[PDB]
Amino acid sequence: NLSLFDLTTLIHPRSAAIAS
Amino acid sequence: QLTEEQIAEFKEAFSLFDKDGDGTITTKELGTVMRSLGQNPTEAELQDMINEVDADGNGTIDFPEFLTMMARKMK
Ligand SMILES: [Ca+2]
Ligand SMILES: [Ca+2]
Repeated sequence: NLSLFDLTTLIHPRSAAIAS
Repeated sequence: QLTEEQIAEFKEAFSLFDKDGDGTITTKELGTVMRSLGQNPTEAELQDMINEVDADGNGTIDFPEFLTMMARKMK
């Protein structure tokens, strides 16, 4: 149920913050 | 509005998945990352995750596909 994007936000939160 | 700083961050994230550095993320590399997070995916679940972003249908994720996905989430 987790997507590749979801896993990216877990392992690279800076990439996460940029997306949000 | 994708900046060079953002592309650098996304490339770094990509490299965290691309364990062997060959430029593609495989289901094996995805599984290694998931299990290190305490997850327990099947191969079919991993292939499902790849398929959602595998723009060219070759079964692995390259950096252009990864960047395209991150750029879409930005919009
Ligand atoms: Ca690889
Ligand atoms: Ca591909």
